[PDB]
Amino acid sequence: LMMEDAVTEREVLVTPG
Amino acid sequence: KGAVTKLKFNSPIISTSDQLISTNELLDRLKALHEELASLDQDNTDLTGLDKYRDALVSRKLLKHKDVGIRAFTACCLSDILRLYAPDAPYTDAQLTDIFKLVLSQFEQLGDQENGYHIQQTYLITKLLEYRSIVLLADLPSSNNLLIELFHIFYDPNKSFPARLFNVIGGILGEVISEFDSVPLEVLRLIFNKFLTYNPNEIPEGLNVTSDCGYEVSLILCDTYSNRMSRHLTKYYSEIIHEATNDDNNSRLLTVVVKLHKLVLRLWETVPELINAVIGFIYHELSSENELFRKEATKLIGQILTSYSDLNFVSTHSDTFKAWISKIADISPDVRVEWTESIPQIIATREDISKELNQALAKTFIDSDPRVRRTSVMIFNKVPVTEIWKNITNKAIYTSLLHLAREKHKEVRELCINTMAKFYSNSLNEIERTYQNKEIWEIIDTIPSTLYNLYYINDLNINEQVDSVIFEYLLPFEPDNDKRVHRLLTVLSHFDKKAFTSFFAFNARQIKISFAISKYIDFSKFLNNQESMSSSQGPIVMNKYNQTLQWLASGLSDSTKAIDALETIKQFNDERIFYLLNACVTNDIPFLTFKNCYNELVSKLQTPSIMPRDIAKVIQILLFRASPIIYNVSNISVLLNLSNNSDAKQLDLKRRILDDISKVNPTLFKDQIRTLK
Repeated sequence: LMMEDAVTEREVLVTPG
Repeated sequence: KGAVTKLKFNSPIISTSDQLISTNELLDRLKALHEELASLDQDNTDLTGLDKYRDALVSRKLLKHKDVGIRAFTACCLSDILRLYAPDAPYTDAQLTDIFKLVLSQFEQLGDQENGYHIQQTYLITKLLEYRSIVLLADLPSSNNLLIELFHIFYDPNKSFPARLFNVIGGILGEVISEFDSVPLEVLRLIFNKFLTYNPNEIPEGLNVTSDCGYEVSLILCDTYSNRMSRHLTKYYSEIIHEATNDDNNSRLLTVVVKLHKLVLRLWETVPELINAVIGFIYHELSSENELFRKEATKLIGQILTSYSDLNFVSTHSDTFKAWISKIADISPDVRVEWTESIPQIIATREDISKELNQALAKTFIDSDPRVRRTSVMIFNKVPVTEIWKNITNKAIYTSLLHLAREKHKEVRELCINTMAKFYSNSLNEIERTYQNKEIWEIIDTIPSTLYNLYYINDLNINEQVDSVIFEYLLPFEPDNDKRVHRLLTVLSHFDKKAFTSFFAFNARQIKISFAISKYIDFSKFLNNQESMSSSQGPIVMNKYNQTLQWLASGLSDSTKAIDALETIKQFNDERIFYLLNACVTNDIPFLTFKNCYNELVSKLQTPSIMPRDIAKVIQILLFRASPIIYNVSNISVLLNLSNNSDAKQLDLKRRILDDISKVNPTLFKDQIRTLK
């Protein structure tokens, strides 16, 4: 199997707070 | 019977009770007799008035006489007897044996220290060859026993033959063996093992004038008498294998075949012609039932291809070389791996193929066992980048390389990444573009875009790895202000939108991470002195620092190493470090000094709960997200228009870049144009 990108172009490398 | 020449010596040689001969009279008589017989001519010579001495020189009183001189002159005489009487072969087989055991004595004494008759023994060996009377040794009932003895003598370590006779000896053994159809195994052991044991170029020294008898001899026998030795060589292999297979010792067989294989490889480097004599068994071994013999067989050919050789393998034995590139489809993985492990050295040492390889590696980079795939990419590491671009060309190789970067399997994926990135940088700082190689370059150019689309999968270990990788090879920290940007653009040149949005996203986090390491030191300096043990914000600031250090550790694979590292730094509470740290994150730092702040900071942390090596590898990857590397004094360089017109693939980047740097933070952007003004 190969892995799938699991975020959006909006929330990429996001950090809350 | 009646000739123009004739024998003139007529003195007795046999000492009886009646008429005795002292030793010294006898030695001088035999000296004369010897000297005379040498000058005779085999044809125009009497021959009849000579039977008197024909019969005399075989008396066991002369053969096994004490004085070495007597035996030595007795031999040199007898050498000429055969020569002259031949082809009639005057003596019977029994005598001939007793004679030929004496000649084996004189040879034996020839490698020893001088008995004062080394000359007489040098005469003996040379003439026995010239007149080929030597080969009379092979028409005897004991010839095998003698043949063995003859060999053991010259191949004896304890003998020191001069380097002049090596040619002669090789001749001697060369002729005598050509007379045998089946040679004893004991002999063949002697001859061939001498390739295994004596390796030249083993010790580096002044002259290597050393040299060896037995070695130089087996070269002579296999080069010159290839035609007859090749028949025997095949018997050796089969017999040896036959011997160890049926050995009670079950595990011997593998050890000897691994030895036989090493014997072969020496021969290809020296007398490659002979390989024919056993190239068969190898072919059958590649298709053996037993995966270990197949494995060893594979290894062997693998070595061969790398070796200097006056001959060329794939040409001579294309029959098997195609069976060898047929092993990339074997059942046993242990075999497939052994095939791939050899490639890097082959490519380095020959350009012969790039077709059967480019057909094979395309199947290797997609095998079902993950072991081989790791072996494949290890090429892009082990062999230099130049050779790679040259030899491998096939599209499918470069695609499958970048493809494994999104593979589930970890050990591949990691090596894959670190490989395809250390490749890209070398693939720009070295190989230039042309009208043709620009074909696969479209793939090498889309590497940095690939690497950035990995953030989107949203793993910690990967995001930590891609972070550690990008700043190592793709975008280094060196060596100048300008070439960083020159290559930075060539990196961004072939980007998709995801690459940009994530590229811009990573940088948008650089400012939010900076505001966190800055407000970390401003909160970590609270234990410098007694501000609030329980005063101003003691009950609410310790819980804003302690709850803010998690915000930076939430993005690290081992967060239980991240919140661990920075509370022992409030334990150090060493200000020197706080200043180097604060100086890297504070934005707008001349790119040069950032390097100096950053380099001392990592070297300082090496060797003072658990190891600080961890703190060094945690801060390093965390800093990569915190400090300004790309958004900095490079702006000044993208400011200066490198080009007045043209390069619409450079200016739309200059925009794209500057177009964003003014939006993420114009705290730094709108000031350089007031200075330019």
